[PDB]
Amino acid sequence: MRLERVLEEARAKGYPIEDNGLGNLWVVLPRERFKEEMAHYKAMGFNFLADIVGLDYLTYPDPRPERFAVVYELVSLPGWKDGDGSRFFVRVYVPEEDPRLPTVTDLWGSANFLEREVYDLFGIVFEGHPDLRKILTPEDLEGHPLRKDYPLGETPTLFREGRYIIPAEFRAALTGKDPGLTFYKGGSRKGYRSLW
Amino acid sequence: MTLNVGPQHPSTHGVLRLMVTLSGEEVLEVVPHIGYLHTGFEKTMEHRTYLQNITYTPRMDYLHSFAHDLAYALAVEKLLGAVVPPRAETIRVILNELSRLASHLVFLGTGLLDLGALTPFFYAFRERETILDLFEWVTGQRFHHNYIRIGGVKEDLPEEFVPELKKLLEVLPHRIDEYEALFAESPIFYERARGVGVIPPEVAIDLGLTGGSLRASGVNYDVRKAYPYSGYETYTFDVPLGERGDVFDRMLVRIREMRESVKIIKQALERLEPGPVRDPNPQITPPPRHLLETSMEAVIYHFKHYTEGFHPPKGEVYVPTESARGELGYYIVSDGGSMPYRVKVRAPSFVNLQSLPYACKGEQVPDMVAIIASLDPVMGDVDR
Amino acid sequence: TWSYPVDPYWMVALKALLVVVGLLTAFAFMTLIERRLLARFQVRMGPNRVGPFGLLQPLADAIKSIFKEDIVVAQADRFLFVLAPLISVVFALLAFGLIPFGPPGSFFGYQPWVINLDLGILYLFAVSELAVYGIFLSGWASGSKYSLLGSLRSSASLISYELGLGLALLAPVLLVGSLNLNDIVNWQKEHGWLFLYAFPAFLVYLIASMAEAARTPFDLPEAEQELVGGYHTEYSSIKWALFQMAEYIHFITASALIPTLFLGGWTMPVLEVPYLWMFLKIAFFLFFFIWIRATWFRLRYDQLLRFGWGFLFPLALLWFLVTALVVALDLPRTYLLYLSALSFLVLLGAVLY
Amino acid sequence: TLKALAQSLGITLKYLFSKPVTVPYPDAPVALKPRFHGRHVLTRHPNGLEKCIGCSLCAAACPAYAIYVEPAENDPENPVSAGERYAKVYEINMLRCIFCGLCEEACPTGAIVLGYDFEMADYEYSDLVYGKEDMLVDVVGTKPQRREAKRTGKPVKVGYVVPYVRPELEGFKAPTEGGK
Amino acid sequence: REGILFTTLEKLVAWGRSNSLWPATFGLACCAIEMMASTDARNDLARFGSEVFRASPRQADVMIVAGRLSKKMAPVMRRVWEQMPDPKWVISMGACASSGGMFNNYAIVQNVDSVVPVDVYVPGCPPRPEALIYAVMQLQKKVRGQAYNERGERLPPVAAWKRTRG
Amino acid sequence: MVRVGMRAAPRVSLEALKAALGGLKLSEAKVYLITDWQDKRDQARYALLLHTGKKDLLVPDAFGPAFPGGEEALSELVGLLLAQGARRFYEAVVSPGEMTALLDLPPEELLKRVMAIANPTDPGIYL
Ligand code: SF4
Ligand code: SF4
Ligand code: SF4
Repeated sequence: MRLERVLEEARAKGYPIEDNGLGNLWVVLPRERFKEEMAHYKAMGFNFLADIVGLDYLTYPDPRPERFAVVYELVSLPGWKDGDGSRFFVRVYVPEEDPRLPTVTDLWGSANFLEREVYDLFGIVFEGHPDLRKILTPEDLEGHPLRKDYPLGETPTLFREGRYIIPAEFRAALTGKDPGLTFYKGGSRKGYRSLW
Repeated sequence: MTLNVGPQHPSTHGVLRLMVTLSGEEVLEVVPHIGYLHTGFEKTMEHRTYLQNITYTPRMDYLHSFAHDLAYALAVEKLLGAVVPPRAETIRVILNELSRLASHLVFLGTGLLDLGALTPFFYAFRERETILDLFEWVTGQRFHHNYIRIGGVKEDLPEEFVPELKKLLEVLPHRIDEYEALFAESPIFYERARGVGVIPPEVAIDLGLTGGSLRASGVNYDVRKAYPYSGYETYTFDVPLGERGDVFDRMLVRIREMRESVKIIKQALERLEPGPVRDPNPQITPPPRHLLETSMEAVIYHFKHYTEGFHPPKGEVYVPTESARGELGYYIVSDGGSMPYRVKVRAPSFVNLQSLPYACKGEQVPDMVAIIASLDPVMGDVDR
Repeated sequence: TWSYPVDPYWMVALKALLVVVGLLTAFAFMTLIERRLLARFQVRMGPNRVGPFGLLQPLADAIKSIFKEDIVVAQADRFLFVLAPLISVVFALLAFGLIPFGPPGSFFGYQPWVINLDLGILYLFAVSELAVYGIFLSGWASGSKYSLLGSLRSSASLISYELGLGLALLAPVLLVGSLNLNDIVNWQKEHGWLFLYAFPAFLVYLIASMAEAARTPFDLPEAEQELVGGYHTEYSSIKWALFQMAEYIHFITASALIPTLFLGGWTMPVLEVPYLWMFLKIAFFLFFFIWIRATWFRLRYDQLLRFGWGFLFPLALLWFLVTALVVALDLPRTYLLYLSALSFLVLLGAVLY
Repeated sequence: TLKALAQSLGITLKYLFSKPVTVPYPDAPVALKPRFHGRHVLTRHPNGLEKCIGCSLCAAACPAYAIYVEPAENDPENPVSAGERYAKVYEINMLRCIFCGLCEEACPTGAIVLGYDFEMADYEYSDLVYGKEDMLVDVVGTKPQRREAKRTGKPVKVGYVVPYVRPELEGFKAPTEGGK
Repeated sequence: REGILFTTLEKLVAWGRSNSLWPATFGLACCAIEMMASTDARNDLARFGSEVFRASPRQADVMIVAGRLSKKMAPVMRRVWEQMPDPKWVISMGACASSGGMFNNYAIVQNVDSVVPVDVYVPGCPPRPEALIYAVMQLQKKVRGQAYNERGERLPPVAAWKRTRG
Repeated sequence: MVRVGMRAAPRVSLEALKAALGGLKLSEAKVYLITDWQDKRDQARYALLLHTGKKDLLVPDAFGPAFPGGEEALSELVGLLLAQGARRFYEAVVSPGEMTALLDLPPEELLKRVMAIANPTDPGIYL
C-alpha cells in the first residue's frame, strides 16, 4: 500500500517513474531532494535497506545522464509490527567528477559496509560516513575495480610450445557496443525478447 | 587489549581477520576485516557469456549453490522471457532444498566443532556425503554443479536417482531428530548459548540481518513465503521461528528448517510427472543433439548458441530468493550483448556481517568463535 | 614404609629407567588407541595403515619428531625456552612409581613400586603443582602474549582444581590413617573399596582430574579455535613432543590414581593378581575418559571456575568434616558406607527429572 | 537436562559398536556414477576414424579458454577424421580446466567427452597440459599413473569402479559394477 | 640433521616423514570444503599418518593451499610458510591455486608457486577427496625419492629446500 | 617515468640501473618484473617497472637466464632491490607481443595495466 503512496508522492513533484513489465519499479530522485526524500522514505515505514548498487555506464551503448548511478533498495518486512511488503529501488545519478552522496548510515546502519564497498569498487565517496575505508581490494591497490575504465587484467593461458591465448581477442561473445565479425548485427543479436 | 585475531588463526574458519578490542574476559568490540577472498565475480561476469556465467554463479556461496543457480537463471529468464516447464520447476525446488540440507549440515557441524565437541561433526557430515552422491548421479559433480539452464534443467534424471532419494528421505527424519535430541535438551550447551548472541530485531533490521538469524529474533519474514518465485507458493510450508534471538534458538530453528526442507522434498516428489526438461526456444535452447546431422538450421543454431550465445534486451532486472543465509538476488544490467553489462550481487552474508560487533558486544572472549560460527558466514559470499 | 623393605640403589635406578621407558611406549600406544577409539566413536575407522593395528605409526611419528628443526624463536627467553619442557616432563614422569602394582616382592623378587614414601599424597601434590609451573612458565617465555593469556587461563584453572584435590584426598586419610599408598590399598583389602565409604569425595577427585587438561573444560586452551593456549605454539621438533608427552603422562597418571585411591587398587577379592587388574582398571577409566573426550562439550573457563570453586571444593570439605567427626568418634565404620550409598542415590535420582 | 549427557554417551556407544560405514581408498574402488565429470577422452567411430574434426567448438565453450585446437587438412589416402578437417594439436590445461562438461556439450562430432579418471595430480605445471595422445580412449591411465607403470613395470590400476559407461563414452573401457 | 648422511638413516627418515605427513590446511575457498570432506566417515586422510591436525604452523610439515589465493592474503599465508619448521612441504590444491583457473583476472594469484614453493599440483574443481589423497600419496613417494617427471628427472625430496628466501 | 637500459644487454641494463637508482629508498616502492610463461624460468626474459609513487623507472627486456650473464644480473638486481629495503615484489605474465608494445604505450596505461595484472612474487625465485 505504501508503494502506491510513494508513487503518488513522487509523481506530483515531477519525478520520473521507471517500470518494466516484470514487476520491478524505479523512482529516480534528484540529489537535492535525495536525502530528505529518503529520510521520509524511512519515515514512511521502510525498515529494511537491502542494497546499495553502484553502476558505471562508461561503455554503455546508449548515453545516460551521468556516468555513475547509485541505487538504494528499500523494503518493509511483512512479518514485523505492521508489515506491508512494499519493496522498490531509488536511483540517484552521480557525476564522474562529483562522486559525492550523503550516507544513510544515520538512517540505516545497513549502509555502513555497503557504501564502503561502492567506494572500493567505484570512485564514489559517501559523505558523512563513520568510516569510508577500503573494504575488499588490497590496501596497496590503486584505483576502483568495478568501473569500466579499470582493466580486468587477464593473464594468458599456457600450453606446450609457445602456444598461448589472450582471451580478450579470443571472445566470440559480443558486448553491446562490439560490432561483431560481420558488417552489422540486427534481429536477435541486436536485442531479443520472447512474447510469452 | 587490542588483540589481533589473525586470518585463519586461531582456527577462525572462513578466512577473516578480527581486531578484538578486549579488556579482561569480556569483549569490548570486534572490528572485522575482510577482503582476503576477493576474486571478482562481479567484474569477471561482465566478460563472460550468459551461459558461461552459470559456471561462475555456484562458486560464490559454495555450500548453498543451487540458490545462486536459481537466482541467476530466474533473473535472466525474466529479462528475456523464457518459459519454464513445470517439471523443471519441481526439480529446481528439489535441488534447492537438497543443497540447503547440505549447507545447513555443514553450518551446524562447523559450529559445534569450533567450540564444543568434535564428534557431532562427522555424523551430520556423513549424511552430507550421502546427499552429495545424488548430485554425482545427475550432475556428475559433487558441487559447483552445472545442471540448471535458462529454460529449466540441463537434461532428464536417471532411473537410479529417485530410489536413492527415497532411501535418504526415509533415513533422514530419525537422523535430524537424533541431532535435535542431542542438542535441544542442552545439558551444557544451554549454559553456553541461551544467553549469548543478542538479536534485537530493531538493530538487526537497521543493519539488514536477513539470514535466518532474524527469525531467531521473532521476525516472520521468509522470501519463499513473502515473495513466492519458484512455486514455493504450491507447497505446504511451516516457517520455524525463535523466541529471543540467541545461538540456541538459531540452531534449533535451523534443525527444524532441515526437517521442513525434507518435507518439501517429499511433497514435490509426490507431485512429479514426466515431461520436457527445458525451454525449447531456439534463441534460448541449442537444437537437440540428434538433428545435428539432418538440419542446417540446427548446425548454425548449435554453433551460434555455444559460441556467441543469445543477446537479451537492454534493461535491468532483479529476483529475490531465500538461501541458507538470507535474501539473495542478482541485479543484472544487460546491454543487449552476449555478455552482461554488469551483475551486482546482493550478498546476504555481506549485510549479515555488519551485526557482529553488536552481537559479540559484551559477550565473553571464547564465545566470539561460537557467535561467529552461529551467524553462519560463508566468506565466499562476503568477500566475493 | 613400616613393613616394606628397601631395594638397593642400583635396583631403584633400574626400576626407574624401566618405568620411564615404559611410560614412553605406553603413551605412544595410548595415543594410537585414543585415535582409534575416537574414530570408532565417529563411525569413521582409524589407521588400519602402517601397522596393521597402527603399531608402527608412532615410530614414524617419533622419526618426524626429531629432525624437525627444533627452533629457538626470537623474542623468546634463551634459557626458559629450552628449560620449560624439561620441567614439565621431569615433574610429570615421577609420582607414578608409588602406585602399587602388586603385593611386596611381586616384581619377581624385589619391589612392585619404586619408592613408597611415608608421605605420598603430599609428594603427588607438590609434583602436580610443578606441572602447572612448567605450563605457565613456557607460556611466558614464548614471547607471545596471545599464548601467554592461554597459559594464564590454563594455570588459573589447573591451580583451582589442584587446590580442590587436597580436600578430595582428605577423606580417606581419616579412615586409613597413613599417607603411604600401600596402607590405603591394604585398607581397601580389609574393609573394601574405600569409594563405597567416600563416593562423593571420589567424585570431586574424578572431576578434578578433568580440569587437569584431561577434558571438558577444554578451554585449557589448545591454540585451536579459542584464545590460543600457552606452553606450545612456538616449539617445533622435540620440545613440543615433550609438552604433549608430559600432558599424556599426567592423564594416564590420573587414570591410574583414581582406582588406586578410592576403588580397588589391584587387591581384588577374586584371583588377587598383581598387575592385570590395575592395568584393566586403568583401561576402564581411560575408555570412559575418551568417551568424555569425544562426547562432551567445552566449559569456557568461567563456568569451569564457578563449578570448581563454588560447587566441588565446599562439598569436598563438607564431606571431610563429616568423615572427621565420624573417624575421631570412630562410632561405626558402617555410617560412612550408609551415608555414601544414600548420597549416591541422591546425586543419581536428580538426573532423570 | 542432566539426562542428556548420558544419552549422548549412549548414542556415541551405539555408533562405536557399529563399525562399517567408510571406504578404504585405494584398497576399495570408489563407486562413481556414470555421468561423473572426469578426465577427457576422444572417441572414435566404429570404422576407427577419429571423431574430432578440429572445429574448436570445445574451446569456445570453455569459460577459461583452456583448450587449444590447431586444425589441419586430412590426407585422403590415410585420413584421421571423417570430414576434410582434423585436429593436428589438441591440448587441455588441466590446471586451467575447471571440469564443467560444456565442451562435451558443444562437441558436434562427440569427440571430446569427459571421462572418470581423477588421479591426475602431478608435480610440474608443464606436465599438467594433457595432450591428444594423453587422452585418446585407447590410453589406459593418467599421466603419473602411466609413468609409474613404466618406471615400475606394473600395469595401471584405476582407483574407481562404475556401474557402466554411458553411451556417450562408446569404447571407453572401465570396471563395471562387478561384471569382472 | 636434515634426514641425510647415511644410506640407511635417510631411507628410514624418509619412511618416517612420508608416513608422518602432518597436513596443515590453509582453508581458502570451496577447495577447503572438499579437503574437510576428506576427513569424514567415507574417505579419511586419517590413516597414512595425517590424523592429527595442528592449526599452528610451527608444528606441521605439509602445507595444503586449498582454494583461491587472493593477493591480500598472499603475504600472510606467505609468512606462515616462513614461520614453519624447515622440513616442510607445500601442496597446491585445485585449479584456482595451481593456475589462474577460470578466474583469470586482477584479483587472484595465477599460480601459488609465486609466494610458496609448491611440491605437487592437483587439478580438479574441486579435486575429488580421493584425488587429494592421491596427491598426498604422490608427495609421500616424492619425499621417498620415488618421484620422476615426464622428462626423466628425479624430483628432490623437499621443495622449499632450493630457494634463497631473502 | 624514465627508461634506462637496453634490450637484450643484461649487463648494460644492470649497470645503468645501478647508476640511476642511487640513494633512492625503496621502503614503499613497487617492483614489477614482467615476464612471459609462468612455469619456464630457465629461458625467461624480464622487464622491470619500479613504481615509487613519486616517479617510475623502466628497464626493457634484458634480464633473466635467457641472455648470457642474465641470470646473475637478475640475481644481482633482486638482491639490490631487497638491500634498499623493498618488500613488495611483483611479477606480471604478459603475452610475448605485449612485452614489446607495453613499453611503448603511454606511461599511464602501461603502469595501470602492470599494477592490475601483477602477482605477488617471492624474490627467492630470482635469487
Ligand atoms: S570442462 Fe574444462 S575444458 Fe571443458 S569447458 Fe569446462 S573448464 Fe573448459
Ligand atoms: S572435440 Fe568436438 S567440438 Fe572439439 S574440435 Fe573436436 S569435433 Fe570440434
Ligand atoms: S579450483 Fe574450483 S573448487 Fe577450488 S577454490 Fe577454485 S572454484 Fe573453488
